[PDB]
Amino acid sequence: CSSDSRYKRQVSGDEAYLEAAPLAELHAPAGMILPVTSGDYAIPVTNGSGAVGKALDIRPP
Amino acid sequence: EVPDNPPNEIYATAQQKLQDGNWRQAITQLEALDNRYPFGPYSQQVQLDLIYAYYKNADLPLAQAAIDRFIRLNPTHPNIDYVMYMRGLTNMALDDSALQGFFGVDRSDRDPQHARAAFSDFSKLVRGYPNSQYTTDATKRLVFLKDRLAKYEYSVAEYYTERGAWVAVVNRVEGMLRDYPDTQATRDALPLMENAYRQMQMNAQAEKVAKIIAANSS
Amino acid sequence: LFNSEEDVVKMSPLPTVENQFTPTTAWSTSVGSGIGNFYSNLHPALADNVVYAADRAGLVKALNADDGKEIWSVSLAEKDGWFSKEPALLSGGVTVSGGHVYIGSEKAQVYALNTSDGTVAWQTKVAGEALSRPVVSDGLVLIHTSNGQLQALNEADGAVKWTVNLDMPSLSLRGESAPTTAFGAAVVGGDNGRVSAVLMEQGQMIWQQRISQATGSTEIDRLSDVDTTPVVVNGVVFALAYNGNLTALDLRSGQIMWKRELGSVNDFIVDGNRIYLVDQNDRVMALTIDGGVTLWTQSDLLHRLLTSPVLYNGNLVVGDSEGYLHWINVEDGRFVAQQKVDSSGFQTEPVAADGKLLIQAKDGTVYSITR
Amino acid sequence: ERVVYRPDINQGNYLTANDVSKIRVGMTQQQVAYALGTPLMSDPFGTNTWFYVFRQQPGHEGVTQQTLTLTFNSSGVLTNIDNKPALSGN
Amino acid sequence: VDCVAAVVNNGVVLESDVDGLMQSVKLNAAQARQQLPDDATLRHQIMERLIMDQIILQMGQKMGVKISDEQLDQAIANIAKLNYNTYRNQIRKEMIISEVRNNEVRRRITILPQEVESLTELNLSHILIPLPENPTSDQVNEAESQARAIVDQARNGADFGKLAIAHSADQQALNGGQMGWGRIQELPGIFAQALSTAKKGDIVGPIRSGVGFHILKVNDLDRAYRMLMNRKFSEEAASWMQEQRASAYVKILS
Amino acid sequence: VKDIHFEGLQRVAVGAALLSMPVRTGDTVNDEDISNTIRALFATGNFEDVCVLRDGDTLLVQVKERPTIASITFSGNKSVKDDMLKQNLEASGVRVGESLDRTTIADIEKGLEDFYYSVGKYSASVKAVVTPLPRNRVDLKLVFQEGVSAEIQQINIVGNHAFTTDELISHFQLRDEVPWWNVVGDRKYQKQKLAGDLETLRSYYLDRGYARFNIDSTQVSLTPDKKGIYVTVNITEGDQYKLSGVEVSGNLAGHSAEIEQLTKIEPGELYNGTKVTKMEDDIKKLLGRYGYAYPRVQSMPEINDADKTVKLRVNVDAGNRFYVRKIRFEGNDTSKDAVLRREMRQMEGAWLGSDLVDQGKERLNRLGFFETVDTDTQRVPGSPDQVDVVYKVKERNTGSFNFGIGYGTESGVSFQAGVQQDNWLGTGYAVGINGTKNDYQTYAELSVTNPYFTVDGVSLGGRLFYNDFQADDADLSDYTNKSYGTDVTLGFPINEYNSLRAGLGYVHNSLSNMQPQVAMWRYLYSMGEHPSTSDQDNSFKTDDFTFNYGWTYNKLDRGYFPTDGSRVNLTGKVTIPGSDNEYYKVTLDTATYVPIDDDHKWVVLGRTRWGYGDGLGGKEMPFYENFYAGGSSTVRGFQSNTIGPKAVYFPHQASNYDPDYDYECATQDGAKDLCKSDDAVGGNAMAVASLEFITPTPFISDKYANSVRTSFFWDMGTVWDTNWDSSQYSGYPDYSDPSNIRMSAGIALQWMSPLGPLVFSYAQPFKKYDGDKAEQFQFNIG
Repeated sequence: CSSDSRYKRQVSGDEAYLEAAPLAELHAPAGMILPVTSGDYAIPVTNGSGAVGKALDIRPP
Repeated sequence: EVPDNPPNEIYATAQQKLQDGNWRQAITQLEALDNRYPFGPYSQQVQLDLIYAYYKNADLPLAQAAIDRFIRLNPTHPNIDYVMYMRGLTNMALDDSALQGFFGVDRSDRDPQHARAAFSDFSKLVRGYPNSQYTTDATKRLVFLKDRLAKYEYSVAEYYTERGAWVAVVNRVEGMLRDYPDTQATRDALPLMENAYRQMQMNAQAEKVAKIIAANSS
Repeated sequence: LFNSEEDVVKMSPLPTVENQFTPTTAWSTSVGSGIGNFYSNLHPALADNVVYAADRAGLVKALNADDGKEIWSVSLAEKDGWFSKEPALLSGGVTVSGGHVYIGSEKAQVYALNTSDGTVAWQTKVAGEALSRPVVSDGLVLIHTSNGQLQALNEADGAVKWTVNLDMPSLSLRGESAPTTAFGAAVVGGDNGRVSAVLMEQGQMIWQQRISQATGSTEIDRLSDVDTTPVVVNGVVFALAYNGNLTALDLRSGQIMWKRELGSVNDFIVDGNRIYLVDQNDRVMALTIDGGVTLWTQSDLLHRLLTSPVLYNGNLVVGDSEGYLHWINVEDGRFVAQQKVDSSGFQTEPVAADGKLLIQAKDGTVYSITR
Repeated sequence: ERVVYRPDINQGNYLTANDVSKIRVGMTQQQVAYALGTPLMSDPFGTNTWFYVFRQQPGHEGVTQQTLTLTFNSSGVLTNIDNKPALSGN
Repeated sequence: VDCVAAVVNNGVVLESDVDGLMQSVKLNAAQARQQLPDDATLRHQIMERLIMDQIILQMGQKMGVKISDEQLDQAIANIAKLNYNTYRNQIRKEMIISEVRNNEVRRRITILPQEVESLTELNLSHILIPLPENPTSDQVNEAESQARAIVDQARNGADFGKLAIAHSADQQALNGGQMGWGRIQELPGIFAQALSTAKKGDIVGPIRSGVGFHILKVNDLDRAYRMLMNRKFSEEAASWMQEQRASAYVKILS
Repeated sequence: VKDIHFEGLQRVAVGAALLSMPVRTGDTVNDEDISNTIRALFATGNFEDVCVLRDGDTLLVQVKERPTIASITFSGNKSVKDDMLKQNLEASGVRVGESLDRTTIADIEKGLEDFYYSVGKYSASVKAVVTPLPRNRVDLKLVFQEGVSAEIQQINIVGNHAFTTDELISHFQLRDEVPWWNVVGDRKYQKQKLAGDLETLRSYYLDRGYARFNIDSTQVSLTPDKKGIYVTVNITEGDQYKLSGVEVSGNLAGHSAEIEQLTKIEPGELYNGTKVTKMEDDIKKLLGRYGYAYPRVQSMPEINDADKTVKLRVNVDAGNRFYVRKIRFEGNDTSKDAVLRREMRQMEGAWLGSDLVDQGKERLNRLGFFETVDTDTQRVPGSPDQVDVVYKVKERNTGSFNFGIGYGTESGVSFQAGVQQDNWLGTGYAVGINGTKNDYQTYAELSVTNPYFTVDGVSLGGRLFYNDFQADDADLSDYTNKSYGTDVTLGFPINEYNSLRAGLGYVHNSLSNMQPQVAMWRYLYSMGEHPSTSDQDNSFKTDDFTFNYGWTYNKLDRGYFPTDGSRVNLTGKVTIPGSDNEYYKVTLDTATYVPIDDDHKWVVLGRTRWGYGDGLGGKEMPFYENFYAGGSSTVRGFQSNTIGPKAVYFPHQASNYDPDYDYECATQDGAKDLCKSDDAVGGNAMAVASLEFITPTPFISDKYANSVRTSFFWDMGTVWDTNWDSSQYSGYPDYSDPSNIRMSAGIALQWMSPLGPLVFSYAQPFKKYDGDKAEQFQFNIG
C-alpha cells in the first residue's frame, strides 16, 4: 500500500535531493581562460515560491 | 471482472477506490474504462489518472509508455507541464533500488542512462513552462542530477588514474571541465588532471592547471 | 501424422442417389502402383483396340480391350543414372499415335516407345520438366514444359526443332497446358494469362492476347494463369482462366467477341452449340457458344474436387476425388445416376475415344465403365 | 613482488618516424591532421596547441614515451614544431 | 408516417413513393384499358420495383453524374404529345437510371464490325420467373412447377396482364410485360428456335435460362449492327440485373 | 413547428441531430420536405430504422441508433495472436467504441480471411456473431475455422550429372518428407526460407570447384486445391575448375608478408567457395588487430577455360587507424562501473585493437554475473578517426539462498540456513554466511573475499568457521567434536587464465567421548596416547598451524552454464612444524566442455575429481579430514557420505549403556564380537568421474534456453584408505582396493530459481556393494 495513510499525495519517501551543494563557478585566473562550455547541462535562473518536497502534491488536476 | 456499466458509476467507484488507497482496484477499473470507451469525455482524465496510478504502484515501465503516448497525442493539452513533471520524476525514480540505499552505499557510479533522461525532461519542462507550479522542485532535481553525473565522471577518472592511463583521465577531466565547470566534483577532480599532466613530464601544461587550482584554493 | 494437427474442413455431402441406371465395371484390372497425393496429368490412352497406362514409378502397361487381359509391361526406371535404379517420376500425359507412345517425366526427359513390344524408341532431354500431355501434329510433338519453354520434338528421331519462351509469373498455378493445332498453327495458353498462337513450321509467334482479370482484392494468391487447353472450332479459339474470362476469339489474329466472369482449371468440352465445363468450387455449367449466355448451372456439388467432365451417350460423366462417378443429363442439369466404382479417388481426365469409358484412380487401378 | 601479471598499457597516438618526418614547418590544420590523425589531447586553457603522445609500457620492462608538440597561430598555420624521443626526465 | 419500408446499402425505399407509383400505374392502366389483380400482389411488386430501382441507383448516383434539366423539359414536352415538381422528379429519376443502366450494359459488351458477321416484326409479352445465381436448393424445381402452372392458366384464357404482374421480374411487369416491336433477328438466341415454331394467338412453353424460365406469348405478327446490338443489350442487361440484385444487402421492415 | 419530440436518442446529441434534418423549428412542412429529411438522416450514415409518426401535436420522430461495439471476441484463433487481429480490424475501422455496420460485416469477414493468406491457411472460414446487449450495444464474436496449412509435396532439382537429388535435399530446410520416427518440424512453406535454402544449394555446388555454376530460375507452384506446394529449381552445374594462384594487392599498409602467408595456398587443389570468404574474413581480422578497424576487401576470380583454371585477385584497402575516445557501459543498474571497467584489455585514448575488445567481452562473460554481454563499435559523428565502444549488459540474479531442515524418520531438527552472494550490492565482493544453531550441534561459517585488493587483481580472502558437532542432549557418551578455524588466503594471477594462491590457517580441534572405531584407534596409536578399548572416556586436542596453496586455470566462454572451455582447480594444504599433526592433502578438480554444433547447444561435459592425503612422517593423516563421495554433487544416485570404507565397532561395557533397548551399536549385552557396521568413515584417497550429455530443453521455447539445462549423466566413483592392514583381520573385507568403481546413470535438470540454482536429479545405480546406501531421487540448491 503506497498510500499508507499519509503518502497519498506526495513523491517517494527519499528526499536526499533537497540537500545539495550549491553550484559555484571557477574564477578565471590571469594569463589564461577556462575552456568554453558546451551548453548541454545548464540550469536557468527562475523565480522561487514553488512548493518543494512533500509540500508539493502529485495527483491529477 | 468489471461490469458493463455506463462511465458514470464506474468512474465514481474508481475514484473512490483510489481515494481509499487501494491501487490495484483503481488500476483495473481505469484500464477497463480506457479499453471500453476510448473516445468519451473522461479519456483525458482517465489517462491523467492512469499515469498517477502507475507511478504510485511502482509500474514505471508501463507509466513511461503511457506518458509518451499522452504527450504525443495531445501536444497542446492545457496541463502538459504535469505530465512532463511525471515523466521526469519517473525517469529519476527508476534510478533507485530502495535496497542499496538501506545500507547507505552511494548509487552514484552506476549506469547513468536514466539520470540523463530525467535531466533532459526536467530541463525541457523548465524551458517550456517557466510559470508552472513545479518549477522550483524541477530546478532542485536538475541540480541534484548534475551533481550525480559529475560524481560518476569523477569516479571513472579516479579509476583511470589508479590504473595508470593518463591520457584517458586527462580527456575525462577535460570533458568534466568543459561540461560541468561548477560542481564540487570538478573542483575535487582537478588534482587528478594535475597529476596526469605531471606524469608525462609536460610541466609547462601542468603549470596552467596549478594556476587554476591556486586561483580557486580559497 | 499432420492429419491430427489440422482442423476439419467443410465439404458438401453427396446428393440423393436416385439411380435410374447402375453401370458396372467391364474389367477392374490394375496398372503399376498409385501416383499418390501428387497432382499430375497421367491419364490412360486408348487406341487400336488396346489401352496404355502408366504409374508414378515408371512402369508402363499395355492392356487388351473388351477384357482385362495384360498385353505387355515394361519398366522405364532410369537404369543409366547415378544409382541405376532411380524412379523416373513419370508425369507427362500418356499420348499415343501410330505405333508410337509418348510419355513425359518430371526430370526433363521425354520418352517415346514402340507399341506391341515396349522397346524404348528414343528419349530426349528438354528445357525444363515436362508437365503437359504431348500433342502430335504435322510430324512434330509439341510439349509445354513448366518453364514457359514450349518445345517441338521431331517425331522421326527426337530432336529440338525450335523453342518459344512464354512468360512465367512468380507463384504460378500448375502449368499443364496442352496446345491445340489448327490449320498449321498452334495455340497455347501460358502461365502468365496470355493465349498465344505460333506458326508451327517456322517457330514464330503469330499473335498473343491477354485473357485475365484485374488485381482483384489482394495481390497475394489471386492467380491469373490459363492452363486449360484452348479448343478450336469454326475458326474460333475458346480459352478459360483461373479467376476467369471464358474468351472466344478469332483464329486469324482477331480480337475477342465476348467474355464471362467464369474461371476453371479443368478441361471444358464443346458439343454442338453448347459448352460444358466445371470450374473452381466444382460447379457444372452448360452455356451457349453464341454469346456466353448461361443455359444452366448445377451447383449442388461444391468443393468435391471434381475432374474434367466427359461426354458419354449424350450425357456428362464427372469423376470425383472421393471415388464417385456422377451422371448429369444433357439438359436441365438434373442428376441421373451415381456410382461408387472405387474409393481410391479420381484426379485425371476420363477418356471416351470409343464407346468405352476409362478412369484411372490416383492411388489405385484403372477402371472401365459400361452404360 | 614483481611476479604478478599486468596487461601492457597503451595510451599514445602511435607516432612513427616517417610520419613525423613528413611534417614541415608552415602547414595548415587540415593537411597535418590528414597526415597524422586527430590528436587525442590538446590544451583547453590558453591557445591552440596539439599534443601527440606515444606512451607504451609492456609488462614491467620500462616505459617508453615519445612526445610531439605542435604550436599553431590564429589562422591555423603551424608556427612551431617540437619533438622529444624519450623521457628527458630520467 | 414515412416509415422506411426497406434498407439497401445506404439509401432506403420510403412509403410515399410506393403509394405514388401505385396510383400512377393504376391510373395509366385505367386509361390504357387494363384491370388489376389482388392489391397485395400489386403492392409487393411495386415494393420490389422500388428496391431494384434504389439498388441500381446507388451504383450511378454516388458516381457518374446527373442529367441537365433543360433537355429533360424538352423531352417531357415532346413526349406529352398532379404536382409538377413531383412528376418532374420521377421523370428525372427515370432518365438518370436509364442512362446509368445503358452505360453499365454498354461497358460489358464488345461489338466487332458486322462485316465479319455479314448480315418479321412481332408484338409479344415477356413473362420472366426470377432465379438465384445458384438455384442449387432446387429453386428451378418449384420455379418450374410455377412456370408450367402459368402456362396452363394462360391456356385457360386468363388475362395476360394478371399473370404478368403475378410473378414477373422484368421492368415492364407493370405494363403486362410488353416489349414493343421486335424482329426475329432482334431476339435472344434462346428464343429463335421458339419463334420459329411460334404462331400468333398461341403460347410458347418455358425456356431454360440462367436468368429464369422465360415465357413468350405472341400477340401481334448498317441495320444488322443495331439488330444484333438490341438482343445483346437485352440479354446482358437481364444478366446484369440478376447479378446486381444478388450482390447487395437488402433488409425488409414490416 | 412548435416542438420536436425524439424517442430513441441515447448516444446522439440533440443539437447535432436537429442540425441533421433540413427542416427545423418554425418551418412549413409537407410530404416532400419530410421525405427529403428522412433521406438526409440516412445520408449521414448514423441511423438504421428512423420513422416519423402521425402526431397532431407538432412533430414526433422515432430514431433507432446503430449499436456500439462493446467488445470483440476471437474464439477459434488457434494459431494467430489476438493483438494483430485487433490491429487488422482497426485497419478497416471496426475498433471498439464505434457504431457497428451490418453492411460491412461480410467485408470484415473477407478481410480476416485475406490475412490468413499470409500464414498459409487458404480454406479458412470466419463467422460473425452479434450478441445484443442492453443500452443499445453489441458483443462481436469472430468464430475462426482455419482449414489447412500449405504442405510441401516434393522439391525437385532438374538438370545434374554429378550429385543426386536426395543429397542436395538433405541439406535444405524445407523437408519434403519427415521421418515417421523423428518429428522436429512440419512441412510448412515460408517465403523467407527459400532464399536461404537456395543460397545453401549455391554454396554446395560452389565450394566443390564449380566456378561457372549459377541458378537459372526457380518456381513455387501451388496445386489447384490450395493445400499442396511444389518447388522446382533449375541449375547449370557447369564444369570442374581448379584454383591456380593468388595475386593479392592494394594498400597493404606495410603488412604484405603475413597477409601473403595467410592467403598462401599450394597450386593444384581445386577451387573453393568457403575458402575465399574465410580468407577474406581472416585478412579483415588481421588488419583490424593492428588498428585498421574499417578496411575494404574484395575478391574477384578470373576464369580461363583453356585449362579450366581460376586466378583469384584480392583487393585490400586499409583505412585510417581508429582510436577509442571513450568506452561506456549500459545496463549495469546494480554492478558499479569499477567492477565492469577493471576487467578490460582495451583502454581509452589508444589505437583500437579488434582482439582486445573481444578479450574484454569474453572476460565479462567469464566473470559470471552477467546474463548477456554484447559489444558495439559506433563511429563518432564528426570525426573520421575516433570510434566509441559500448557494452550492452543485462544483469542476472547472482547469489543463492540455502534452506531446509530434514526430519526424516523422526530425526532431530537442524535449522540450517545459508546465504551466498558472489556480489555484495555490486561492490564485487564475495560474502557467504551459513550454518545452524541446534541443541546438539552448532555450525557458523563466514567467508569474505575481495578479488581485486590491488589493481592487478590479487584476491584477499578470509574464512572463519566454528563447528561444535556435539550430538549431545544430556548424556556424555556422544562424540563431542568442537573445532574453530580461521584461514586467510592471498592470490595473484600469473600470465593469463592462471592464478596462484598461498595462505595461512589455524584450526583448533578437540574430541571427547568418541565411539570405538578401528581407524580412530589407528590414528590415536599413530600419536600413541594409548587409549583403552573397554571404556568410553577419551580426550583429544590438537592445534593445526597449516599452510594452503592452490592453482587455478579457467578458460571457458561463460562463468555459469558453460558451453566451451576447460577449468582446473588444484588445492592443497600442508602442515608445518609447531602443530600436533603432520600431513599433506591435495585435491584436483577438472571440468571440460566440448560443443557439437556451431550454435553451441548440444554439449559434452567431462568432470573429474581426485584427492589424496597422507601423513608427512611418523604421524598419519587424521580421520576427521578424510574424503567423501556420493551425495548430490559428486556421485548422483547415492546418499551423502556413503562411498568408502565402513567403521568397525569395538564391543565393550562403556560403548553403550543399552538403556530401554536403545544404544545397540556395540553394547556388551547386544553384541560380543567385533562387527562391520554401515557407518561410512572417509578414506584418504578419492577418485570420481562423470560424463554428461547436455541437450536443449524439450519443454520450453527459445526465449529461456539459457535458464534451464537438461543432461543425461553417467557417474563413476571410488574412495579407499591407504594405511590399511589386510592380514590383521582374518576375514574382514579389505577397504584398500581401488577397484569397486560404483557407477550410476540418469537424468538431471538445473534451473535458476529466485533463490539459487535448484537441481533435480533421477539416478539409478548400476553397481552396488555391501553398505552402499542408494537414493534415486535427489534435490538440492547449491
